[PDB]
Amino acid sequence: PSRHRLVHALERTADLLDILDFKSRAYRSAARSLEELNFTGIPKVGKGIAAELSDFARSGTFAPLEAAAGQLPPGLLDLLGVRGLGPKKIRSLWLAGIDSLERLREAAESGELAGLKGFGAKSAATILENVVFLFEARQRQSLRAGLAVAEELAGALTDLSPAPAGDVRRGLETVRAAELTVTGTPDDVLARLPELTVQVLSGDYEGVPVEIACAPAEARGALDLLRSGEHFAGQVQAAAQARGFTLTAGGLSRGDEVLPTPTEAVVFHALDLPFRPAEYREPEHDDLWQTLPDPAELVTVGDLRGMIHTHSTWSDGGASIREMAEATLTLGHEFLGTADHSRAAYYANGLTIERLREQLKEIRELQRAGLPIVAGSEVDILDDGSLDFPDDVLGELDYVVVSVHSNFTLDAARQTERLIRAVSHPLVTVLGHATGRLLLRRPGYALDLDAVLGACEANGTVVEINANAARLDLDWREALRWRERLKFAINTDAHVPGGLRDARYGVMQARKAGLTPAHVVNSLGRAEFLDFVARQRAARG
Ligand SMILES: [Hg+2]
Ligand SMILES: [Zn+2]
Ligand SMILES: [Zn+2]
Ligand SMILES: [Zn+2]
Ligand SMILES: [Zn+2]
Repeated sequence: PSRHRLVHALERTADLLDILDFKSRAYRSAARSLEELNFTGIPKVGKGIAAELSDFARSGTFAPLEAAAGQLPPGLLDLLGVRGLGPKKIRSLWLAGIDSLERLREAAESGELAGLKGFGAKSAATILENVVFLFEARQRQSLRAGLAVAEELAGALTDLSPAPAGDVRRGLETVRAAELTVTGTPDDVLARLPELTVQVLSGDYEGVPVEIACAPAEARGALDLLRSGEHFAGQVQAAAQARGFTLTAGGLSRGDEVLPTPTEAVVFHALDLPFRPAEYREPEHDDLWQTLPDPAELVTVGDLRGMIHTHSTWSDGGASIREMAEATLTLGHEFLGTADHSRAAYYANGLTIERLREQLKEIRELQRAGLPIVAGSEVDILDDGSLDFPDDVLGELDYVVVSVHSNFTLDAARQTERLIRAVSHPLVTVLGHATGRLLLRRPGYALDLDAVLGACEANGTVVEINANAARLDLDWREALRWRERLKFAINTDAHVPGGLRDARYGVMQARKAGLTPAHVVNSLGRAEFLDFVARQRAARG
């Protein structure tokens, strides 16, 4: 209600638009007018600002900020929660390739943060402190933070033969702790990591909970099975007892017998069991996993020739198209897929039709210069199911991604009809992050996924497995159920060059679903890709 509160929301919207001038200025000026006032009458508050305020008074929720929550990248929404980061700093972090809490934490660690204009050693440590607060708040950590921390601590435990364990090892979209496995004694570990406390050892590394379990070389194999873990651990112990063995972190035994257990494989042999890959040790796999491909057949980051659905400076990215293309090449991939937002995504600097035409001219130039690029767009799905760009405009593109970035509160039946309509379009090639979920922030919108996926199958539209650690959507559980009926795309949705290294998280999800390079369009070379979508479009109408 407070009028001073309205001024703040108006002032926070201009700051958000500043991050990525005809409404940033419009919102900033409307804030300065509401200042000196002891909405339809107020100065400088056009039809726009007036209407939303009344709704803010009513609803108790400022519309423009809700729109932005749905349009902005997950990592940016995070940085906006780091106490002490102003608009100008968040913008310079973005342009510097720092796009997430985890990546910010690493930048602080390495001196990279301090090396930026406006940051020094001191502010870089204050920011690291403030990021530690965000992490300790969360009950569970993102796969990115947990995996990064486990990888870093392994670095200090090199001669103890470190290995990721538990949740990070099998790619849980969300993670209880940075879990590591190690051979040696709690003193060996305590000598390289004095911080920890012996309970296994546990502790807290920069807000991220840590657990390190150790064992003698001869028990390591059993320790690795048990720390996989919880659901599977119970399974494998049940299996052991049912056969006269006792499985413990201390090793595999049989009455008097103590069988040497150096490797997981050895334990399976001893119980006369088929080896069960860590990728398949979730509950949902219990009755399915022997139907799925051998790990050596599953997709890998190296199988991703085409890196599609990426963002640039044209939209709400932090790098030019050239920097991104160069980046995908030095990471070992073949070509880059452009895909900036459209018109409707206002708070994400979406492209008007005219600006899109300008982007296409630039892409043609980069191609002349020998850069492997395919031009696309992430077209917003309007609330009725129609697309943000006209058909003739969509026709200029090499490929089209469709996505929801607005109206997350439509009823289930309206939302389902909306997405079925969009994935049924003749020109659509990929459905972006189907569910709109953001791990640790907001659940996805209410819809009937099976109906929507069915519509994808019927139109041969490929469904995206968004590799961004805050999305990991389509969920691997739904991909597992539909692996026979859909083609998938493992897309990073990179808003920054380093974002292309997220592919590794999408791949971990794809492998649990049992996907091979043949299930994933990204495995096609550039020319193979361009006629896949030509065939895809020919197969309809
Ligand atoms: Hg130990
Ligand atoms: Zn974006
Ligand atoms: Zn044509
Ligand atoms: Zn998107
Ligand atoms: Zn996107």
